[PDB]
Parts: sequence; structure tokens; C-alpha cells
Amino acid sequence: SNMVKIVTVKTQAYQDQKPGTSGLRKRVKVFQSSANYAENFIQSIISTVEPAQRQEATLVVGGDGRFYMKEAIQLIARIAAANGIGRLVIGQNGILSTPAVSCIIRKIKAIGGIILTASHNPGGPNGDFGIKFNISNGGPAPEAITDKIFQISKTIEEYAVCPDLKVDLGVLGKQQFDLENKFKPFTVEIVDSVEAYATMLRSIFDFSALKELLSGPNRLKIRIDAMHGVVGPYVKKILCEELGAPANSAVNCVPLEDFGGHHPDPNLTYAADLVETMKSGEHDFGAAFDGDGDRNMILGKHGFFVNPSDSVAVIAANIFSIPYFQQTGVRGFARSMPTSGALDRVASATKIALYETPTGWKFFGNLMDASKLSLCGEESFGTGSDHIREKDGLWAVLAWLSILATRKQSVEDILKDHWQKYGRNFFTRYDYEEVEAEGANKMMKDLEALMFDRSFVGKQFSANDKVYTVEKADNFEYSDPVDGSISRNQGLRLIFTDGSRIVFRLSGAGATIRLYIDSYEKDVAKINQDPQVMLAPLISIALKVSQLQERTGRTAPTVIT
Ligand SMILES: [Mg+2]
Repeated sequence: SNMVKIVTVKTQAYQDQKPGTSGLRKRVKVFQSSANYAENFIQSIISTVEPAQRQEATLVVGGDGRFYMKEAIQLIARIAAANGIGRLVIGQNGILSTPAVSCIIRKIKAIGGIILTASHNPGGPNGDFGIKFNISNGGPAPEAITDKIFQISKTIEEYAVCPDLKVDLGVLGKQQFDLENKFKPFTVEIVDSVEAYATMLRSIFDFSALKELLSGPNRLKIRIDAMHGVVGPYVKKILCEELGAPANSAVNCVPLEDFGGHHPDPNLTYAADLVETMKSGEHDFGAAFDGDGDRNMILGKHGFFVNPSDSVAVIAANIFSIPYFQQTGVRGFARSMPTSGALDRVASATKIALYETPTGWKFFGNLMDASKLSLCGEESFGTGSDHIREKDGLWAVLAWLSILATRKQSVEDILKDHWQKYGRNFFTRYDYEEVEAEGANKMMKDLEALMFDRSFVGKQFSANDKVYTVEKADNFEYSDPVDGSISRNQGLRLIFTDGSRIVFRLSGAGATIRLYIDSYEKDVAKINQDPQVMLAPLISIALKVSQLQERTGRTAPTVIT
């Protein structure tokens, strides 16, 4: 049973297996009840690897612990073996965070990896499942490759598999499989889920300083909520065991196949338990992660919310608290276009390039590969650096802890100081979910026509007393300086002379309108007011100029962040 046979299985192609930018995601039920659905897709991935290069290739494999993960990993082993892939490196119990996969790929020079995650989407018998493909730079497979995978998947007629091959995912070390009538063996290395990632962080951060910060009587008190997802053992082994945080610091840090029956998506309501804990006033710092660990929410004492747009700005403004950046220097900053302009204030002051990209990883990855990007952020709870090629939630937490250690102030005092220094970008995102597509499309088309008129620049909007003047209005376009691609229709931007912006996007069962409001204030009498009060005038202007209520019938957003 260490010696196994290779067989060819006739199959019937499916027509909807698009790998997308974040992976193929379907209901678990779909993978289970659709004959050869997973097999087809995994074969299609492996078929993108040239036969001549398969024996010397390694794929990194692991996922976020959700229901069906281990069955999918076994299936990946069976098919990779049969196809002549020489080696898989698999996290113990199948567990690898998305940042750990990126880490390991780059460390061992793997050709890529397959990540079993659907990120922040629910899991369990009635939940979702996802299959994500990363390539040799440790980042998401780009469109040319996902296109090829899709094309193969649509006409596949057979796949190769070792049906009797079974991996013990629970035990560390090398397992070898001899394939019938194949000269070279198939090798699986089970590795500790945390070690490589922790060794990376140990080099990036000053663990001595952090241990001192987190240990003993005068310690910074923290609560870190992995939301029953993949980052749990990382918190326990790094923050608690290595850096000495009391075990109670690790909240929901046992991976559960259904993430405890909840969505592992960090925000004020999905992580309401963490927020309520922080409200007691006993802890200095709180954070929550999404299911696969590339998203993070940051909280201060009393449940003070650091919005993600501000978070990346504060990290930029204190970036040399982190040993990694002392060594590399700061190669550049970037944020997605709908993210608030807080980062740009820091970049301008420190005279570092600011790249404003369309939504999507590929734009950050390109700039990092060009040695032009050290720190990036997205308003959707995303923060990262060029240490790897995925965003990294726990990395962002250790960045914050490093800054707290050097500043010796509370989270809230650091933000107040920041706002006083740079001005404040009040920020919110309104989501209108499942709106009728016809109305939403008409809303966008009509608004863009309005904005394109010659007289629209210079138009004034009263608040009142306060007057907003349109400086620039367009449909965002981006020419990538690395791959030369031009991305068009990336969002309607109303840019005002006082540094403020309104941005409209349609999401990529009914459309989702995303409305981003970025209101800049410099006045001391304004920067510490209530955010929804300070944002109300631009929100009003946004709804009036777009006629959103009139076009969609919505009097209120579905979600406010
Ligand atoms: Mg994620």
C-alpha cells in the first residue's frame, strides 16, 4: 500500500470551472454531488505544468480547515502523483494559512501551490468550498494561467489518478509512494503548519522586544480572535508560546470545520464577541482574522475601531519600528483606489511614492516584484508587505505590536496623534446588496455621463456653509507600469478640491453597489468628531448626484463599514 497503481478515468467536463482571482468557489454540496467536479479541476491545474518539468517540481498544498478540505487534499495527492509531479509539501492536518503557503512556496522555490480555502465565506456541510492556485512567486495565478485552466477544464475527457494512494496528513516527515511502472517515486513531505511562517516572522520582527511587551505584570494585554479559522495555531504558537502572551490571549484559536457556525470575516458585527470583550476596558489591543488569514481588523482599548484605511497609514508613519523595513528601506506605498487617502498623506510628507491601484492583488504583486512596493493596504481589512505575495493578517498584528512597543502609547492615542499630524480621512463604505442589475447599471451609466460633461469639473455642492468643489471626475483607469495592461472602468470617482472623494463601484444574484466616502478634515475642532456625523454631508451629496434612491428603490445601505 506504499506501492500504488496509476489509472486513467474517463470524465465529463463541466462548463463553469473558472479559477478567478481568488480561486474557484462553489457550494460544498456541488463538489460532493457533481461526479469528478474536483478531480476535473485539479487535473486542469496540473495540466498547465509542462510534463518535462513535473518530476523536479514541488507543489505546496494546504488550506483553512473547512469541511471537505482533507478529502480535497487526498484527491490532489492522488492526481499529482499520477501526473508525474515529484513532490507535495503539505501542512500538518492539511492546515496552512494563505500567507504560510506564499511563504513556503518562495522559501523552497516551489512551482506553486494549491490552497483549499474560500477565505471569509462560510464552511461546513452546507457551506462553501474553494480551490485557489498560486504560482512560483508565491502569489495568485494571473489571468493568462487561470484562463488556460478554465479552457482545459471545459473540454477535459479524462484524468490520471492513483486511486489507492492515501496520505497520512497527521504525522510529520517524508512519505514515499512507489508508482507501478514508474522509475521515480512520488514524495509527500508533511511539515508543521506554523514553523516556516514563524521563522519568517522571527526574522521580520524583533521577537525579543515583543516578548518583553507581552510578558509579565506590566504587559500589554491583548485579545486575538482567529474566528475558528486557520490562523488559530499560528496565534497560539507564536503569540502565546514563543512571545509569552497568556493563553487567554488566543481567542477562538482552534480551527473548526464550520468555523463555529459563523462567517470567519473580521468586522465589527461578524466579530461582535471580540468587540464586546474589548468594550470591558481590560485589554489594550484586539484583532480578528478571516478564515485563511490574509485579512485583519484592529481594535484598541474600549473597542476603539482602527479602520483599515487608517491602519495602513499608521503602519507607514511608524514603519521603521519594524526591523524588516530598517533593512530594506521603504521601496514604495500603495492602496487600492477606493481605500481612503490617509496613506497618501504619509507618503507625501515622507516623500515616498504612492501607487493607487485598481481593486485586485495583481497590481500590488507587480509593483513588489519591481522592487517598488514595501507596504500596501485595502479598505476591505487587507494589509501586506513584500515579505510574501499574499496579504497577511497576523503580520499586520505584529506590525501594530512593534509600533505599540516603540511608541509606548495606547492605540487610540496613536490615532489621535496621527490625525493631528496628517489631518483625518473620515471614511466609510456603504454596500447596497442584491440590487436589481438594470437599475444599478442605469445609475452608473447616468452618473458617468453627468461627470463627463465639460461643466462638471468646478461644480459646487453646498453642505451648507461648507462648499465642496469638484476638482476631477472620471471612470478610473490604470496603466500597469510592469505588465503594460490597461484596466478600465474601475470605478466612478468624484474628487474634491479639499482632499475629499466619493467613489462608486459595481461589484464583480443581483448587483452590489459599493459607495466609498472619504472626507478629509484638518481642523482640530473636527478631527475628533463622530465619523458618521462628519461624513453625512458627502453622503448626502453622493446620494443626490447619483440618484441612487430613485434608481434602486433603496433608502439605506445593506451594510455600513
Ligand atoms: Mg482571506
